[PDB]
Amino acid sequence: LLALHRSYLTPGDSSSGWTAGAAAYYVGYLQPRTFLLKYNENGTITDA
Amino acid sequence: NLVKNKCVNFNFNGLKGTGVLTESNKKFLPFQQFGRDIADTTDAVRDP
Amino acid sequence: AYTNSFTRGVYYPDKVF
Amino acid sequence: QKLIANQFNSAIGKIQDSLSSTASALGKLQDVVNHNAQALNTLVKQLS
Repeated sequence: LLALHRSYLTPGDSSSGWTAGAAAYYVGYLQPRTFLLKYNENGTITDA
Repeated sequence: NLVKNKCVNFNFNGLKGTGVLTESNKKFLPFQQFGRDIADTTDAVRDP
Repeated sequence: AYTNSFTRGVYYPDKVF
Repeated sequence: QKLIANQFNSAIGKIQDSLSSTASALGKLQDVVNHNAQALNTLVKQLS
């Protein structure tokens, strides 16, 4: 879901949207795989 | 409840086990429940 | 607009330190 | 006497130096240890 500042809500919307600053967003899929993890002497994840 | 240098059973939502309790060098992340040593042996517990 | 996804999304499965 | 003694001296000194520098020259004592450790680890994992 998205929203904008000083944005009007109506039953119908145009395709222009609302003027704001630049951004980005990524979508990726998660499927059953298998990983090997390394934990250092302090106990934190370092390499996958 | 909390004892040291005398080995007792511990029961936390299950997790019943034998053990002597000692001060530890472990640094839990706050969301973790416990930790294990080599070959999956219960090494430490944080009291809920 | 296609980019190869690098080492992102790795998570603790069992939260055991 | 003297020349063979000195040749011994140099050869033995160099061989210990190399063995110390060689980090995999102790292969199969380590290998016995590896066999034992992994076998014990298995004997653990069948309990799982």
